[PDB]
Amino acid sequence: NPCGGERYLDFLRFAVFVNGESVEENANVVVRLLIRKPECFGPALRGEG
Amino acid sequence: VQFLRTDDEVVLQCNATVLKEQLKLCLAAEGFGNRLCFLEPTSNAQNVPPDLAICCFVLEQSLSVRALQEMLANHRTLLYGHAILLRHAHSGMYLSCLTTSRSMTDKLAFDVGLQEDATGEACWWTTHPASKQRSEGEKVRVGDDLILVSVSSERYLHLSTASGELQVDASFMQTLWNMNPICSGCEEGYVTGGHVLRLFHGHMDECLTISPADSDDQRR
Amino acid sequence: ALIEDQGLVVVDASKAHTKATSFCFRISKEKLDTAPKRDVEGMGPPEIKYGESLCFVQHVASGLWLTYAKKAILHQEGHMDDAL
Repeated sequence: NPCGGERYLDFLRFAVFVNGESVEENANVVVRLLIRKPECFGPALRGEG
Repeated sequence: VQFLRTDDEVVLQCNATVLKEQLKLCLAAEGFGNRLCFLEPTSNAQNVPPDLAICCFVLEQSLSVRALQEMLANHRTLLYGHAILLRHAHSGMYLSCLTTSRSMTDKLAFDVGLQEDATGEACWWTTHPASKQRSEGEKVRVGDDLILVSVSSERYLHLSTASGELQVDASFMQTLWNMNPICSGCEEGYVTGGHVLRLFHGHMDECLTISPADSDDQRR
Repeated sequence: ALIEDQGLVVVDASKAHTKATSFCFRISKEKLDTAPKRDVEGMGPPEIKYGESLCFVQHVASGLWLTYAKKAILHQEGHMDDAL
């Protein structure tokens, strides 16, 4: 479902970036949460073909 | 004996399923001439004995995270959430996470091997409990299941079967490991299993041997 | 291990099934074996000392005893000296 995940991605983008600078804690948490569920990346970044 | 302790000989084990059959595998390595670790089957011990000589590891040290960090910035019982160091019994090297990666299906995976020096942070591993029945600071008991995390690469020990062969690596998928001790402090001057020794006949004037290498009896 | 054709030999780990390569230590030859003790979840008590405890070896599947005929052999009966 490509038209759905864009809203959650933009909410996360708002959560991570503030006033032109990044907040380290939120960025680290988001990256660590994302890497453990690879299916969030869509078919392109799948390792299995 | 119920609680694990340092300076004890222990074996790292795991369980898997193939063709509806359950297999128990032990982590092993050679050291001299080969650094990469692999898996030795142990389910069929009643017919084909396994090679336990290269599977034994020794718990060298256990420390807290803050103490380890401060030290790098320069018979205790072990707790959950502590960092431990393991030494190979035979080669004397230390288990560690390598920078090379032989994998082709996982891009973030790393290989695990042996290291000749205890220097660096790559040799330390942190332990975590399997479920909520155990506390963060609780003591570790025999028969439990643990999760191991590298303090340098921040990855779990993963069992890989993508290529059809059962392999070990470091990745972001967790797997349960059973820490089974095999030996502790024994009494001095008393014989124990798993040792190397000589058998003497009579007044030490004879011993039990086989033919030399070039003998025509096929050395049997 | 013990094989029917050749007798007492040494074989690779591939062919070494449990029956042929099972051996045990005993202190008396004539004494009849009792019920084996259950395996304990611990080190247990020490019994055999290095270089002081003379022992005999028996093949649990046949009960034969090792001796010298200097080639080593397995015999139904013992001999004058078989301690190690």
